[PDB]
Amino acid sequence: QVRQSPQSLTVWEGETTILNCSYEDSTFDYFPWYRQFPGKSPALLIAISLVSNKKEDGRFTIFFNKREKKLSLHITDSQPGDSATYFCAATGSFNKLTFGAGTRLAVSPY
Amino acid sequence: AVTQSPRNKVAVTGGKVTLSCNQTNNHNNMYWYRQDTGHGLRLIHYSYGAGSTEKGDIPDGYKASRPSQENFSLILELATPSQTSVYFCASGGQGRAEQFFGPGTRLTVLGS
Repeated sequence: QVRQSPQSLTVWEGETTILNCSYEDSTFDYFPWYRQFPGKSPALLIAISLVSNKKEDGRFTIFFNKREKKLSLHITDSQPGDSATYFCAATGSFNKLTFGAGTRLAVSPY
Repeated sequence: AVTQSPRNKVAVTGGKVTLSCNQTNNHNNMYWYRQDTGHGLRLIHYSYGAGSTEKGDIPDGYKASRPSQENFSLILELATPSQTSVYFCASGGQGRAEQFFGPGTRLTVLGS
């Protein structure tokens, strides 16, 4: 199982968006995040393996903590258009993901 | 490039109904989720190869058939307003667990 604390969020075209995730199965390695755009299908977007403890790709960054199995993806300059549902997935099986419940975010602009 | 033939499907309770998938670009194993605002993605079966079918996290209430790579159908004999969400099909085939989701198929089980 997987849990995402954030659930439903709104931010000012600016600030940092932090979506939290968590899991328990110590069998789990490698955790990718998917982002669903309103009315469209989910697509991957910044994944990490317990091997390291951080990963960046633009403003998108994942911070991972070993036991106390917490994980959290940070969107910088949270811009409108980044508003999607953002799903946290975890695994350890060579393609096949056990999905979390996702945290829908929306960035109010102006 | 995954394809979910019909985007809008409807059915009366207790009535067989199938959902088909197709995937240009051979990605050995496919899947079968259901979007339900409360719990995300949630998988219900999936196959490794052409002739295989394995239960998922939400098996039972459904049935899956992998007639041959490319196409993968999820069957619902005896519908139920309980299975009235969005069915998403997805493929993949490498480590990293990169799955490719189709566009989606909305199912509304009339009944009650």
